[PDB]
Amino acid sequence: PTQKKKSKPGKRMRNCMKIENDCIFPVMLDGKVNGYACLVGDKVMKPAHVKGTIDNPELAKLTFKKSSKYDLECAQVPVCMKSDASKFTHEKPEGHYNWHHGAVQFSNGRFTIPTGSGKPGDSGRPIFDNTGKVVAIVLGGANEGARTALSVVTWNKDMVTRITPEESVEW
Amino acid sequence: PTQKKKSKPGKRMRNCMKIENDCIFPVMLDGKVNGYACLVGDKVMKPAHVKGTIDNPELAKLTFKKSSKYDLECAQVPVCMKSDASKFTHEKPEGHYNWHHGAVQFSNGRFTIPTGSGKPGDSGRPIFDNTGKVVAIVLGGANEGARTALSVVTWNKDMVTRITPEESVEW
Amino acid sequence: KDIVPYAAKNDAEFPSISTTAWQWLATTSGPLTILVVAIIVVVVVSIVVCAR
Amino acid sequence: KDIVPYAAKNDAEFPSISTTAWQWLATTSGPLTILVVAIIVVVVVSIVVCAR
Amino acid sequence: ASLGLLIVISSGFSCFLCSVARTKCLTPYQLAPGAQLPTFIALLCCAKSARA
Repeated sequence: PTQKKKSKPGKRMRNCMKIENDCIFPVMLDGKVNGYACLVGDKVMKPAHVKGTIDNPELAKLTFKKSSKYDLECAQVPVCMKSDASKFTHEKPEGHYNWHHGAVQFSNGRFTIPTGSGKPGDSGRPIFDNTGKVVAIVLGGANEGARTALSVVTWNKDMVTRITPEESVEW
Repeated sequence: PTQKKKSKPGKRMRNCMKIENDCIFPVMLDGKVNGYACLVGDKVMKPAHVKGTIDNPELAKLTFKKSSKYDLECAQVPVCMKSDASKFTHEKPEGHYNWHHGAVQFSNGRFTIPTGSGKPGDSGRPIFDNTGKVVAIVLGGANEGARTALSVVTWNKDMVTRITPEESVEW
Repeated sequence: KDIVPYAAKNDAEFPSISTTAWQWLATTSGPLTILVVAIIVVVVVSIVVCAR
Repeated sequence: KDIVPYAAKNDAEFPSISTTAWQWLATTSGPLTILVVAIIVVVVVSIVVCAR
Repeated sequence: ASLGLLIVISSGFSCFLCSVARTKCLTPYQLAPGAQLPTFIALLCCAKSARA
């Protein structure tokens, strides 16, 4: 059958655009990428591996009030920092299969991607969606089966402050 | 050219391009538009951008009982005024796009528009769903970094008055 | 002097400590009681605003 | 050490059982209030992780 | 002895309180977000007073 309405481009002449655009920033300490920063949610949550690794020095000094028990921030940053980061989250899309890896399955309480990188300073990168909402922040993962199980801190409409699989490496 | 539901006869006598209202009146002060009046609902919610500009001296004095700590007025106006009065709002639609301009998406508990609005003289126009239900009246705004967080007074299903990220200033 | 007889020592309210004295005094109580309620009604509306 | 008579028996508190001895003893509630706050917070974290 | 005891109640209360404020943020966030609800505010008032 056909489409009997449109509210957007009915057709295309080539592909030269990308469906979602990253907004991430790598973050340096001794000139090395030891995480990725973004400044997301309503109240701002990122630090777990960018506690040490500076976003901007002023910003580092400014933010901290934390639950260092599980490493979750409950302090927030300016609007200035916030616009330049990935889009904010308040709900969980689970229909998303694009960020940086080819498919994101949520089943059996675990996020998986197919067998990927798990090399130093890949930690703290957000898992961004097709409307760029951040569903999870990578703490690490461990490869098994043909998939990579991920360890995450979450905050959407449903939330667990640090949760880990049976087997894990510190990425 | 059959569509799902025809909403034009194939002619420019009905259009899908509306973006303005006919319940607006600008209210002058020093020869400058420092707001707009419309006398919204039957228990009239307006002065917060048109408290210092007013509409005419007589309607204001008569009407005005307020909760000046959030600057919302409560009080009925007569039959004359009510006949041309905007829509009564007591419910909240989710997701909006028109007000005057081409976005007022309501997600993450924020309305945002692109940078190049929040200008006064264009402030006081209601945020409409294409039925003239007003969830908030736009008072001013603040630039986030690439988007503009907006200054509002709301009253729909719930109050939660002056939803802002952490501090925006009326302009 | 009340004019009903009343006599109680060691403090006397001027008509001493009596039912009638206690009853008349009960006025003072009124603003204080309502005052606890008044605060609460003010507060709950504020919680909504703050919440976002 | 004012002086005000008190009993000279039974428990050892060193002016013995006294309104003053009891009033000094009433620190005992302080350690209990700070303990109730610790119990609640320790059990409540464990409960959150489980809750969601 | 009694004078030293009072100081212990203040030292223990204050230090614990601080830890309590970080759990007060955590629990309703994790529970069921918690990002726009009035629920956060009741717990939050305590937490603001603790941290500052």
